[PDB]
Amino acid sequence: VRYEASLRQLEQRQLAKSVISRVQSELGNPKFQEKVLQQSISEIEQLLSK
Amino acid sequence: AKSAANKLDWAKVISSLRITGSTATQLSSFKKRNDEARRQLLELQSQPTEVDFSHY
Amino acid sequence: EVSSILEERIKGVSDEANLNETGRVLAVGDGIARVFGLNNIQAEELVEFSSGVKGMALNLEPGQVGIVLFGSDRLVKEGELVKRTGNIVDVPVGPGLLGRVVDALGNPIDGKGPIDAAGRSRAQVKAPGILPRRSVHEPVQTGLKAVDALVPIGRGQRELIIGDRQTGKTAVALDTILNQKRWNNGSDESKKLYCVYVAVGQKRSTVAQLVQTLEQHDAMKYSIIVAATASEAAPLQYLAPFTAASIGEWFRDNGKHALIVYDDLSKQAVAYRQLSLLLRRPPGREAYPGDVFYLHSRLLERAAKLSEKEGSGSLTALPVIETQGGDVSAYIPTNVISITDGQIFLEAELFYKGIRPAINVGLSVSRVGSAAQVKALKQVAGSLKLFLAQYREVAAFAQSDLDASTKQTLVRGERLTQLLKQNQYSPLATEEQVPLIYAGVNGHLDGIELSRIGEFESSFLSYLKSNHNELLTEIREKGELSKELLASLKSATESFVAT
Amino acid sequence: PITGKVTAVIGAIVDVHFEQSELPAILNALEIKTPQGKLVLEVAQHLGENTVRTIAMDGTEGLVRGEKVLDTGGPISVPVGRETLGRIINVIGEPIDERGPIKSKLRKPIHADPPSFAEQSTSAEILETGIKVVDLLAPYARGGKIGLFGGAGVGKTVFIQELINNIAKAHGGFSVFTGVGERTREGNDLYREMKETGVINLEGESKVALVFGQMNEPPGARARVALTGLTIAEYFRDEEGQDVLLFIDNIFRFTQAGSEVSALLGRIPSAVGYQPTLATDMGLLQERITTTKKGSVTSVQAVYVPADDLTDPAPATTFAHLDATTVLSRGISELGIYPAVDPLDSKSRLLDAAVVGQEHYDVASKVQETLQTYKSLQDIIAILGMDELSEQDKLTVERARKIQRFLSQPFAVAEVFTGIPGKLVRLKDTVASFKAVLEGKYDNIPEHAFYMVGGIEDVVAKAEKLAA
Amino acid sequence: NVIQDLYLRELKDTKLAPSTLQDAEGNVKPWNPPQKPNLPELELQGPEALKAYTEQNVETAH
Repeated sequence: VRYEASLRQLEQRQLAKSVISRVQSELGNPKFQEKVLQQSISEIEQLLSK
Repeated sequence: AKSAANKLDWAKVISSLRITGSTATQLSSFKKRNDEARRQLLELQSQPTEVDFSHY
Repeated sequence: EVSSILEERIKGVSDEANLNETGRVLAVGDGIARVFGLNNIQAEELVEFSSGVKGMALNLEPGQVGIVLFGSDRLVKEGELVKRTGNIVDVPVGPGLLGRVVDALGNPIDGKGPIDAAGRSRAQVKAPGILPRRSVHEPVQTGLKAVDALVPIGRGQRELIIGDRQTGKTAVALDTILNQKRWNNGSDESKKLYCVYVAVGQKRSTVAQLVQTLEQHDAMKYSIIVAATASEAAPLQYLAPFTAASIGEWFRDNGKHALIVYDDLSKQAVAYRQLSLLLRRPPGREAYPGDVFYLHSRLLERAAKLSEKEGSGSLTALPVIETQGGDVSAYIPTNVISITDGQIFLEAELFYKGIRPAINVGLSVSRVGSAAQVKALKQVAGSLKLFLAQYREVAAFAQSDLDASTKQTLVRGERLTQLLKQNQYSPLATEEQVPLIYAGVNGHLDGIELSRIGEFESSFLSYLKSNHNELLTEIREKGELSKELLASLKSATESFVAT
Repeated sequence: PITGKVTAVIGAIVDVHFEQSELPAILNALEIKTPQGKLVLEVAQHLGENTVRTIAMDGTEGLVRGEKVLDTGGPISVPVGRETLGRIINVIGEPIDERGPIKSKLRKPIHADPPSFAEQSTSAEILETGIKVVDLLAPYARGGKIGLFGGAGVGKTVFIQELINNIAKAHGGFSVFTGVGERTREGNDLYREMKETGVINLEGESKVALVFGQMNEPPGARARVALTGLTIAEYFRDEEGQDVLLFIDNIFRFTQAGSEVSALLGRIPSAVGYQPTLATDMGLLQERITTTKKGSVTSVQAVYVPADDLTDPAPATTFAHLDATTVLSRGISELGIYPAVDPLDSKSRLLDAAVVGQEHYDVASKVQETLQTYKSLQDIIAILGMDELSEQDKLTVERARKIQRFLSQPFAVAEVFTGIPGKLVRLKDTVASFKAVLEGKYDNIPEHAFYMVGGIEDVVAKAEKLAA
Repeated sequence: NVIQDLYLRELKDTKLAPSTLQDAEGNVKPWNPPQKPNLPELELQGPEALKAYTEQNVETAH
């Protein structure tokens, strides 16, 4: 049981490092550019909602 | 049962007072009391005899 | 599995931020930050930094606002944008905090899910008015001989527990929680207490052992633990008693009787000292802050027994003071003593010399604690406190020609001292205490030589139950002795004493 | 390139001004290139105006204000691994063993957060030590802080060495002797002794890793030696799954060093001159000693009383963290007893009926009661005469002086030093031994034939040899 | 947005870690079999006992 719980924690840190790897991929892509456009239009909507 | 045994144990102590050369008979009865209490403490100490599987 | 929990979390981040106020940090460090902007800030608000740490604005100055960091400096960086939480420092309060270890922010450190909490309520609040107070009359039973009658405690009552460092100070309080296991496993809501154990300035390991102890004694289900370990940031520790007391007030304001044990306020003093010095405010007396009296008084006076009109609740308070060098003269101890009504000073010499717990009766007093008492244990125990402070005097000059009058008193006193002794983590029924005290007061423990007094006590209790548990059942319901009970006790005590 | 020019050097407090939008963070590591190689300064404030305030870990002499600084970021990262076993490394994590660069796979930041509430283990198990005396009168336990008292020359070093030997047999764990402002004369000796007793052996086995503090090194570097040691230990505990035992030298000098750093950082000195940040500094240090689910560090710390004041805040704060106190005395050593442990002054948190086992507790309580009565009985027995002993009293005298001798056991490390091969006696057998002595089974054999005997088994042998 | 990028990526790309029973075995205490019936053997046996007790029964009880 103890190792089973340990394995859940170990999996959590492994998949955490996979998330970091995904971050490095995201900031590379010109999704970085296209999502800035997404932020831009969203900010327009927010600021117009004020 | 065990209470009969212990009545005879302590009865034999006050009888053994009255018999010299039988001064280590009472130590054997004391030993019998000892191990009786030891096994009784074993039996009371006892684990459940089955694997847990409703939490395990 | 783990994937589903991750998915729940990613789904659990939603909606883009809508903010319209911020400040930007100037200089930061020393656990104080100086922020530029936030001109619309409320005073003593909670602000959230971009580092994710939160702090309470203390000094609103014309050009800067000085946040106090409830957290670690490493997290924060200069020139970060601090956005106002928008709420004065409040902590979740509600029923579902019951049986949960929490840190002072209210983050469950037992991590038994997110806390189920009715509300949140501001950390600082003014104590109930004069008119909202009804004088105490319902006792809390401690199951410890002397505590439960020589130094009796009420409900809503504020009475100090003071004494030597790590004399297992904590244990006295634990025993109270344990004694009230059958009260709190009771169905009478009036008899239900809900106890909060505030652990301040304590090792996280030690607290975990306490938690495990409590959960071994299955007491957790009626109790909350607030934890503010030594590692946790010094301002957070400062805010820790206040926050705990808010939780207590929610119970109190359900009109339900409760208790809160603040172990140890001495560590709150050191914490406030750190904060004050880091706020560069001049050291107060004994180098402890000048507002240290105010700190304690605002905390302490929140404990109350609400008036019948305005509920009926209580929040009993016992605050645990770690006396440095065991000398009660000292600014922090005396300041507390003046606030509290009654003290439970403990004497180390006696503690070492096997009175567990060793309740010094020279420096233990109880004032309005004796207005909540079981009448039976008032009748039997009458003036015994005086007698054993005559024993104290007698043995003062015993160490000489001893008059027969003094010698008789000494003989009684010594025998009584044996009677006082308790065995830690063994709480005693109130009913059971009544015959034992009768015996000693009526001097029947002359009849048992001092060495065998302990044997007598246990045997006497076994005798009492076997001979007539009718008496104890009567004291269980009546709670006040009658002539019949008094005679029955004279008869029963003489009978057992003989054998 | 995060670089900045030195804009003050008032004391060892060096303020570095960085070019905009490249601002450090608190607890970052800055390295100033110098003909002293580098000086590693650790950022301990942000003073604004794109300037910081740092503390130094190496002397600030000859700095020219405006020197280029390089920001390495985060807390100083010291190499860790089994590669670092038996290497003396200074605070910056560089060889002072002079055996040159230590190739260790990972390096890790010196500041690290204490384990969570959840990660604290819910029970403290008695760590065994071959010394019966230790296992009787103050049982050590996982995550424990055991505060040494007594003076060096009683065999402090030998006691510590013995523990290392014991730990190797007992667990096969590791140790790290961390010396806070260690006297360099003593440091030479320790290295030589440790080499000699082979707990460090060149290509041989190396258990204990050495971090030696130096009083000539700045107060800041005195503060950081402890944290460096703590990290090494945590790598062992968490990432090598091994129990560790971490010695600390004076924690008086831990406090003393901290007090200076506060004053340098400019803060109102708190009572008895001690730092305002006193509590927090001990709190971080002594909450990374815990019993994790991977391992447990255990720490034996040395408390050098400040002018015998036990009222002083620095001792008080220490005692709060401490779990056990081992009170070595020279009086005991003068009664020929090695262990030097004073039996009626040593106490541990763990030593309760349930905690250390009922049998062990009862045995211990009796042996303690016996010794306690023996000393007191001897007060007026010696004066009045030994003939004034009651049958009851001389039973106690007989038992006690035999127990007192039975306590004496050689140390494996001190096999050479006493001349007698050590006796590493297990916990189970310690209890067994005292039970027999309590039952008077043993104590019919001479007092000197319990001198320097190991366990119960050993004094069977000595009885035979005594006769022979 | 970023939520979507993270969500998609995390879920889709998700790693599988080792979870072999063999690896698990190393990290746990291994199953022990039954403790074996053994034999309960009781004292007082042989004609050693018989001669001994007949002989022992001669000490007059005074």
